[PDB]
Amino acid sequence: PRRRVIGQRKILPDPKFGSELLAKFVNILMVDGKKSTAESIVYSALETLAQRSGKSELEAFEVALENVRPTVEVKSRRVGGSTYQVPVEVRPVRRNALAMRWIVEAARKRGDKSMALRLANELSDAAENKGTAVKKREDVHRMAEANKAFA
Amino acid sequence: VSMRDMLKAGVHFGHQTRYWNPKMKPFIFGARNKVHIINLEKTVPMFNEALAELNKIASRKGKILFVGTKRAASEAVKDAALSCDQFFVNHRWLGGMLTNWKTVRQSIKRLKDLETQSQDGTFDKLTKKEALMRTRELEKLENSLGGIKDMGGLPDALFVIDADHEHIAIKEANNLGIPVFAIVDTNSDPDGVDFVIPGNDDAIRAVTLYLGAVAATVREGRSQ
Amino acid sequence: GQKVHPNGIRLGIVKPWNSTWFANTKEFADNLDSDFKVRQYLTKELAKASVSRIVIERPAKSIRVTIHTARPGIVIGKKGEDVEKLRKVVADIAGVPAQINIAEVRKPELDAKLVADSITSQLERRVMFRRAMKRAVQNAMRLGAKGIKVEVSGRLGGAEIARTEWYREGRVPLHTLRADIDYNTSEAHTTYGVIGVKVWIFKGEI
Amino acid sequence: QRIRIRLKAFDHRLIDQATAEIVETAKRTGAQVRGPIPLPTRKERFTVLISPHVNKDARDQYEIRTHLRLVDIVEPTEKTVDALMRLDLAAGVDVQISL
Amino acid sequence: NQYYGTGRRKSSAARVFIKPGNGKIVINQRSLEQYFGRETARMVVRQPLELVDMVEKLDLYITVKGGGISGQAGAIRHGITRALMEYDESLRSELRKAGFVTRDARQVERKKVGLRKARRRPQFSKR
RNA sequence: CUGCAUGGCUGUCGUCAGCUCGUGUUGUGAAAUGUUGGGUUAAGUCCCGCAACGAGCGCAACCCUUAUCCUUUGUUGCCAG
Repeated sequence: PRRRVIGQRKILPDPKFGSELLAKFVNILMVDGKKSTAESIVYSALETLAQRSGKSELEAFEVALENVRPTVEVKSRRVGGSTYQVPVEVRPVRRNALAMRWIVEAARKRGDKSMALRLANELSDAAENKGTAVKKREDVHRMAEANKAFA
Repeated sequence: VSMRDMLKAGVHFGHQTRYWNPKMKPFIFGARNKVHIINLEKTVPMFNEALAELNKIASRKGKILFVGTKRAASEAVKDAALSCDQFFVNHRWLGGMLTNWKTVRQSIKRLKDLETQSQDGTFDKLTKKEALMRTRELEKLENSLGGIKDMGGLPDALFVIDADHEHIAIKEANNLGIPVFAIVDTNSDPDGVDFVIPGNDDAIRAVTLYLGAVAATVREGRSQ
Repeated sequence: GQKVHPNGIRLGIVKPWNSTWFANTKEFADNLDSDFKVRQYLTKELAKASVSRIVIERPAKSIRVTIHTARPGIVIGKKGEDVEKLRKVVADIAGVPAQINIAEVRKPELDAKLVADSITSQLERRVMFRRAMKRAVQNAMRLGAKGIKVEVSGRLGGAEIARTEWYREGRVPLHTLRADIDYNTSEAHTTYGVIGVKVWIFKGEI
Repeated sequence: QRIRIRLKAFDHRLIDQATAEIVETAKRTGAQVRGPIPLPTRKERFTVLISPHVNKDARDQYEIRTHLRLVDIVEPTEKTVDALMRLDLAAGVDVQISL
Repeated sequence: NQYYGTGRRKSSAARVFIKPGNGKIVINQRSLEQYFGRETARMVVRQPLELVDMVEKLDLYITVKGGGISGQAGAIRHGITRALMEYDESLRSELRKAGFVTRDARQVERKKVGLRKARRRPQFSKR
């Protein structure tokens, strides 16, 4: 990206709900190009989350994502022999991506029996803004507010 | 050409007062509207006298190099030049065309090899890049050297549109003793010019007049 | 860096194969070795016959050698004699019956192989390498080469430190697949070892 | 019955020239001919190390394409049989006949 | 007379024969459900019947070989649209905008000497 | 045995954008300019500018393959009616 700027591939929407957002999610959860088996785990987790937690499947997703979404972050930088930490205000599209990514990662780093149950309980926890993924947003802010001086 | 005949084309129009070169005091009628007005009393006899010597030169099989690289007039100089079986330079003059002719001559050989090969040698079997890449080279050489491609030697005279714009070509001529005939506008330096023709050197209507006149007298001088 | 063999890269494009017979895997190896043994035999016996190139093809149960030579009378010998004696031993080496064809090399100074051999033989005679090269170039151009270069490598003039040197007149676009580039090789076995000669000749395009 | 000729060669322009010869000859000698059909090209390949010692990543990648043609001749009219059967064909073409 | 469209993708190639009447689909003598165990892929063959409307309007009789699941479903997608355009060709502007007219040209990239795959490079040790 | 006497082959910086010549011009001269600049290109790519005008090798093109289609040919491939 020295010279060549680019657009971004605009992936197809989630097959079940027609959501580009959930397509960004299944892909992020996907491993070894196992798309078939990835969306299976995302839905069953949404189905587990939907059925027994007040429904509104897309909305349930947002309530949880709303909570792990980070408004600002820090970008490392090396000036006069010094590695300064510059807090940057982060753009909406990626805001979702980090939010989704930390939810997925916290789910695999969990004790429950399957990825679907884990994913479901991560969303639930995030929905109540608690657990690992939310905590990942908070460290980002503690780390950001600290270097507030250099913005 | 006639005083009446010239006036219509606007040969009499010159540059502003602010841009004049003082050496050209004799040939300025005066000025109006902060613009210099050239003297057509002075222009015509001097111009006719230019045509005579050109007519003489052409009648001993003399080679005439038309020079005028203004973008606006580049085409007109070509047609003017070809209409009398002579040679031209109609895009950026390469410094040393005359003084370094032996080296620039090689580029002429290159030109011919290229258009000859692309036609009689034909190729058209290429690699797909060479079609344009060789045309690229040929395209360039054509603008640069299309007009003198068959000149063979050093010209016997130069006819120049705008002495300041073409100061390089006029300077090479000077060094080689080649006589220079030039349209020399109020802002320019007439010192390099053996036969100074003072009039507008921009306006396509004015340019074509001298040039149209020049190419015509070559043919008369040729027709003998 | 390393350059691609300019004869090889152009095979199928503007350069012909020198072996052009067909054969299945069964006998492809045997045919290819038989080719080697005949080319070798002929290349020795005709060393002083300016043989620049040997084409071999194998129609049905036959083999026919074409000897491209700048000295056909030599190769042929008085009333077919030398042709004939070559035939009878090619046929031995080949196994199958054999026929020999002879193609004149009209202008050998444009033939890279005979250029390279000519310089090779000249280094063995004790000619100076700059001369031999420069005679080759000059000759090649006055006869209408679009370009030529000849390289010489290793221990020029018996120098202790081995050197590589080339001369080049005109035009030699080696990256142009279209370009008729005639390329070949020769080794000069000298009193102080081996001097390799490479030669390129550009003859126009398509 | 029918006579079918399988043609194989390493060079394409040369193979269908040999094919063309045969078909035309047949068509002129009043034989009826199915084909020529292009049967799939079997291209062997070879990858060889390019250096005399070590440098395992430095290689040449060669291939030999073997071209295939099927010439099917419906009526075996003897004039046709003699027409074909002393044709002068490119040496580097292998010709197979089925009977 | 049948209205036809060829479609292909990766190493697959699908032939697609259109005729009016119904919402019937028979790939390789088999049913749409039977042939594709994945229901998402089922949706892509249906797609060319979205912007262009079939409910019980035309029969598509199709077949395919080569490639895999999504290759065969992509290829059939492609071939239908061509058979739709065959039927009118006005329809296209819709199909263009859909992305369905295009022949997705992305083939698997060859494996290269000195590399572990088409691009994956042998791990590099500094010492 | 010597790759520190060699040929041929190969790695490598690196498919990086470089390397040069004639004539001209500048400097007593080694040399310079061209190929010092402003933009832009994958690129000494291209364009303006320019005491340089031009040209050659390398860049690109011509080559193989892949993506759409047309004509030819249907067996051992194909099966719409």
